[PDB]
Amino acid sequence: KHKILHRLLQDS
Amino acid sequence: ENLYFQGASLTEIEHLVQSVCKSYRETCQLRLEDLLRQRSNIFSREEVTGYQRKSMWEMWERCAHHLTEAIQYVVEFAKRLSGFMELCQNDQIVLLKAGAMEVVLVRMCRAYNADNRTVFFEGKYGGMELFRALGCSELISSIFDFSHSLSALHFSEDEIALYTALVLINAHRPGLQEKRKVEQLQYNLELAFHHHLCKTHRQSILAKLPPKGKLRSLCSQHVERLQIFQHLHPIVVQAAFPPLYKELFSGG
Ligand SMILES: CCS(=O)(=O)c1ccc([C@@H](CC(=O)NC)C(=O)Nc2ccc(C(O)(C(F)(F)F)C(F)(F)F)cc2)cc1
Ligand code: NA
Repeated sequence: KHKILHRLLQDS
Repeated sequence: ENLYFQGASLTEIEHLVQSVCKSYRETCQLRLEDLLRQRSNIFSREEVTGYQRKSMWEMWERCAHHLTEAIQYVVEFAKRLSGFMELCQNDQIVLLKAGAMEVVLVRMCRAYNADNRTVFFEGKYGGMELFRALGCSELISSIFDFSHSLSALHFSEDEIALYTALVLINAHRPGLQEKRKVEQLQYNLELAFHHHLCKTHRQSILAKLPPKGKLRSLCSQHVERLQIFQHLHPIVVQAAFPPLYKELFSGG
């Protein structure tokens, strides 16, 4: 259940 | 939330063309000049044989890793696209899950040489025979045919920038909560792309762009072939495929 998209989106 | 979620004027559409082309230039992954220059660096018969002797699982792992790297640049392109960060997180994820691979497939035509039917992979150009160990020859052939058809359009970098922004901002993706916001953003990006084509006397490509069903079919075949590979080597996918790749193509 990998969830990387939310991390990439939230990282600024 | 964003000017492009409502009606935009001609001056605002001109500003949108510049903005999209800038977001693309900053996230294009490899420069076009760098890809063109390397066209003369082609894998030898011995090197092709070496790739064909690699195991199916090691080739699948290498291709998934390189695709994941390309997808990461598409995620960054989306983050820099006007309006995208103003959509809700549910919608950002819906659009990236459905469209990231489609954008990568479009961008890939830049790395495809129609003169000898080769693609840039791991430092040199190789034909579809380079990937024979994957055991998904129909999918590879379909990707090469698609790349060949886009290559015949002679896309400029600015045309790829505007066309890929539209591939991503598709208000028809199932699961979008703010569908009207996405429709208005898509309408403005469509005007930006068509304005640029009009200004550059390139409107003849509009009837020549592939149908949406074509990118959908390539994405469906990719997921189907991955499911077949996963049934054969489940622990390879679980232990050695990138987590982002699995989130997009194998439900986690
Ligand atoms: C897409 C953005 S761009 O044009 O800047 C750009 C093109 C090609 C590469 C190479 C880099 C590389 O090789 N780094 C080690 C690249 O990623 N090439 C590749 C990867 C994957 C495939 C396939 O899975 C499929 F299916 F996408 F074509 C394949 F053929 F192996 F099955 C093809 C080419 C990088 C960047
Ligand atoms: Na090309």
